[PDB]
Amino acid sequence: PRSLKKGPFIDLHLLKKVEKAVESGDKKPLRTWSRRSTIFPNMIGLTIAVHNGRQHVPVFVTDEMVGHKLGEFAPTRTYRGHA
Amino acid sequence: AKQSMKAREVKRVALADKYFAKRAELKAIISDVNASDEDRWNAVLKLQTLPRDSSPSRQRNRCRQTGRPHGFLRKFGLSRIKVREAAMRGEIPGLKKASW
Amino acid sequence: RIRIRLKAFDHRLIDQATAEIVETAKRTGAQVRGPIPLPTRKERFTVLISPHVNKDARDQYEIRTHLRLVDIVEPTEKTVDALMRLDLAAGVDVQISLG
Amino acid sequence: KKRWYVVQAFSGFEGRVATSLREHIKLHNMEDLFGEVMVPTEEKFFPGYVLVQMVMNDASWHLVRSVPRVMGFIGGTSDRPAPISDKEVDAIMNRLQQVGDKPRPKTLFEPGEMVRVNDGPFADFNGVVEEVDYEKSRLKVSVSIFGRATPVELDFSQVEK
Amino acid sequence: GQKVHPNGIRLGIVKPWNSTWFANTKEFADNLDSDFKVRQYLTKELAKASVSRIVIERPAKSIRVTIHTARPGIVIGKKGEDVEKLRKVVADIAGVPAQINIAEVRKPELDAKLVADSITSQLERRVMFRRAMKRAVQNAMRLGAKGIKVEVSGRLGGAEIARTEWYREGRVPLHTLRADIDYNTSEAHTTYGVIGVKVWIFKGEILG
RNA sequence: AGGGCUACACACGUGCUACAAUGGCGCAUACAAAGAGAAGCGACCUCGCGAGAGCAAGCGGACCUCAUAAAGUGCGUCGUA
RNA sequence: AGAACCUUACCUGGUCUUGACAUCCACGGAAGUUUUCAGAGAUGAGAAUGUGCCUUCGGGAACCGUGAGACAGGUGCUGCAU
Repeated sequence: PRSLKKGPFIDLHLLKKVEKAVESGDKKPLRTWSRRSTIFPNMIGLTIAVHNGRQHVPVFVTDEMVGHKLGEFAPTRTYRGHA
Repeated sequence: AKQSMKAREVKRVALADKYFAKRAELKAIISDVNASDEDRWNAVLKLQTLPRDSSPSRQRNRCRQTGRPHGFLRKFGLSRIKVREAAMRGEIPGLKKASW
Repeated sequence: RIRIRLKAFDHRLIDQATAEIVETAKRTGAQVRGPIPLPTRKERFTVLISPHVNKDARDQYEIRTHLRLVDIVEPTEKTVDALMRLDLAAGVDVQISLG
Repeated sequence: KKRWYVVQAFSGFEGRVATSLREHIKLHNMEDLFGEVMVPTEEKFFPGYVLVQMVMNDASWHLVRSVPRVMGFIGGTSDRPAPISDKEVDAIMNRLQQVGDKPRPKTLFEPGEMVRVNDGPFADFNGVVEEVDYEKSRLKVSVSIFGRATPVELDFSQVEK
Repeated sequence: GQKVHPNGIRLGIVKPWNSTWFANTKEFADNLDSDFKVRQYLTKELAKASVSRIVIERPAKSIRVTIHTARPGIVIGKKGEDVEKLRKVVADIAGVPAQINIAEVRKPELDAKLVADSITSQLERRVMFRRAMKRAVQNAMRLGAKGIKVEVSGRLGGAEIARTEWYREGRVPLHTLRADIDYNTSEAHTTYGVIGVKVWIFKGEILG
């Protein structure tokens, strides 16, 4: 993980978007590519459609998701089974 | 390698040359334990803002004649293949086949 | 004292240079220390000689950088200045250092 | 409002003139008529003129000229002597007595490209120094030798700014 | 790729280097690059002039070029007119003061590189490769080569199936290190493709 | 710009580390060679259990730094799990 | 003789089309230097400085800008043309 002294990582644009959403009080999904962005307390409640390489997959943020990153909840590979 | 790749490399180099003083300063600021948190944050953000090609860890050492990324040597600035040729021709001073 | 560090790839050339330097020193000044041979740097290189693939196929080159340490114990007015005129063989990096 | 004025002292006793001036102020307690006192003295520019933040009454004028080793003000006339500017003295303020050279962990003489070597073979010689190894106490002064510009590892004490 | 390069194996003994300078790890690559540039330029320029060997030698932040050529007259042109011109461009290429010297090559039939070049030229102007090869060999022999070999390879007579053919005359010892074996190569960019020409010229053995 | 070349029912190639007592662990202690180093190698000292951090000399280097060689040797311990 | 980015040649989107890389004219501007908002970024829009080597003044060489084409570019195929 990232160093504690450096703080958490979130993409600036993403953060801005989140802030805007908060200000509004809207619940329309924000399509995002920043899979590397950490989830924040203020992001709780928002749906945020994270890119998985191919498509944006909706992620309703929860109290448990905070420390994690957005890419953790948007699996890229699509394996069903060998038979 | 392609011409395009070479061009890109050159551009990267140029960028590095340009932005060195600022980038270095930013890095220093980020490091400096005896400094404000907000300032540090700003520095971190500032760095992000700067172009990516400005980083020296972006540019790949290619052969100065052919632009071949792999098999490179630093002393000569040439890929192995070209280096050998040079050696054979007498074009690299002092260099001869070694046995021991 | 003037320490002089001769560096070159060709050993014969270096030797020639050293002798010349000594000569230059000895006529003008007095008590030249002497041409002391330091260790040679044998900077080796391995490379794959195939264009594509054959890894056991290799050429191992090297560059033998030779060192000659000449020292001058008494720098006079005539001697030190003389260096400028006496031209030595090419491909010999000299490095004079007073004190 | 206190404006600046120029005082001439015996050049060389300038720090002692500045100290005696501050002491005459705190003797004759016209403390509301003097702001500062710039009197430099290197181990020194300007080593001859003392800048004084002041106002102009004839009492304070007699005070500054009754300070010992002071010739007088420098102005258009001696009736009403002349102020100059704040920027003029401003430059001096920065290097009034600040740690200039001397106590340095490396550079003992300004590098740039103007130095002379004498504590060695280079008898009465000078050269241009591009790079320098202060950490290891070394100089790359390129003295005109062998019809070119070959440098020579010299000692800081061996060379002279 | 069986054989060792004949020049390359002998650089320590009987053959000398072309680029002849010292430099530390800092400036070495740059120097090499410069050499490559200048040489390239020279080749481009003095193609019509028969040029064998460019020898670069840089002491004291100043580049000394030495052009070995069969006909100096075409490289020099009028009294220091062409040489001078060359010099400034060389300097520019380097970024230092330039000095061009021009060595006159006695017996261009015995210089291997020159011969190769000639052969290539012949090939380009659509002669019988074999006849050219013969000429090359014969001439050298006449001139007093202890031996000569020449080899040409690929698309010979515009044939679909490429092959190599080679003519030797006299003795050309390659395993013998003390043998002065002037080796060099060239490439004929013909209508059917490239035709590579190698030539070995054995001047004689050195005793030391 | 982001992702992939790092995927994973499986098969093969080349290696490393093991399965221990000719060994493991602990404490002490001896003997190399050959190399690299300036957008570099970085002592000493201070702090950190440690990776390292801070300060910062010496050094384009038979000088300074990387840099304590390890197996070994002595003493202790574990006792075939 | 070293794939996090780069490398990279592949995929997904977002973009460009004489072009990232050269040469050539035409003619608009000294190059460049600093900074601003939007954008994932590529890019798409702003504020400050300069006019150097020479002219019976139809202008020039470096370095940006635009359009025309001549061309550039290709790690595209054939190693069974070399």
